[PDB]
Amino acid sequence: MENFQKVEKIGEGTYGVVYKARNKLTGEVVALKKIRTEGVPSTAIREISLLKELNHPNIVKLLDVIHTENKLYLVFEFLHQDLKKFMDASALTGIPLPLIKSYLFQLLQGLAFCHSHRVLHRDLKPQNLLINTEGAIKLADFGLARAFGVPVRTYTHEVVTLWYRAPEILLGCKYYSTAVDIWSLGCIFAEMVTRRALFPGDSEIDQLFRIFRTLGTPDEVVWPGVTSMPDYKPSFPKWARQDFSKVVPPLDEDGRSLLSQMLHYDPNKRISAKAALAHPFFQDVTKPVPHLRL
Ligand SMILES: C=CCNc1nc(N)c(C(=O)c2ccc3ccccc3c2)s1
Repeated sequence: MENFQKVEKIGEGTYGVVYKARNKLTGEVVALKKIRTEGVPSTAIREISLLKELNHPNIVKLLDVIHTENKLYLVFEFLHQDLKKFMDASALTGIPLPLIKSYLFQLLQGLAFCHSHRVLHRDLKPQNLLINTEGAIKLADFGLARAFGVPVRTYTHEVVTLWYRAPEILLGCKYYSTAVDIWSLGCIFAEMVTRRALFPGDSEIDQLFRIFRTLGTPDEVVWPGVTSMPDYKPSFPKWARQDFSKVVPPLDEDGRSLLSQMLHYDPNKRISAKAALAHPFFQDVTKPVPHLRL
C-alpha cells in the first residue's frame, strides 16, 4: 500500500491477511486487515461502515473502512498483544486470578455494549481478544460475521478453530443470538483458569461430543426444542453431566456458578452480559496491570 507502509505481517485472520502498518499521513501505527471475491457487496460496505461508530473502551476501534481499487481494507487501532500469546506466556504460572477476573469483567462490559446495540461477534476466541500494558482488554472484530459471510478456513486454507462455538451453532441453528458470544466467553474464562482449552474439538462432531461428555448430552428437559434442531440426531450417544468442580479447579464457587450460567445449553437460559456483570464473582474485582513482554 502507498498510504500505508507495512511494518510486518501480523498473521492471517478470518477474512484475510492482517498487517501492522504505519499511516504516512499521521505516523499512526495500525492493524490493517485485507478482506479477501467478485466486486465486494455494497450491503457489506454499508454494514461495516456502521461499525466505525461503535466506541467503547473494551472494543478495538475500527478507524476506517477503505474501499479503493475494488479492494476492501479495514483499519483498526493497534494493540500490544493478544490473549492467546499472553496465555501461552503465562503457561508456567497461570494468569493471576485478579487479572483473569479483571479481563472477564471488561470483556463482559464490551459484550454488554455491543449487544445493547444489537451487534454480535459470533467468533470470539483468544486470538481476537487484545490487551495493552495498562491492564485493558478489548474485543476485535465485532459485527464482521454478519456483514460478511462465514468462511470454512480463512481465505487460503487455514483450520478455523471450533473450540469456542456455541452448541446451537454446531447443531445447525441458523438464527444466532447474543448468547453465542456468552458461550464463547465462558469457554475462554475456563481456559484462562485451567490453562487448557475447555472443548478442543478438531471437527464439528468432535466439538459437539466433547461438550456433551462434559455437560451431558442435552435433552428436552434441559433444552426445550433441542431435538428439533437441524443437525440433531437421536442417535447421539447419551453422556451424563460431569461436576463443574472437576472442570475448572481451583476456581471458587462464585466463579464456577458464573461459568455454569454462561455455559447453559438453552441459549435463552444462558446469562446475559449485563446480568453477568452483577454476579457476585465480581464483588472484589480490581484492575491489575499485567506483566507484558513486548
Ligand atoms: C497482537 C499484536 C498485533 N496487534 C494487533 N492489533 C489489532 N488490532 C489486531 C487485530 O485486530 C487482530 C485480530 C485477530 C487476528 C487473527 C489472526 C491474525 C491477525 C489478527 C489481528 S492484532
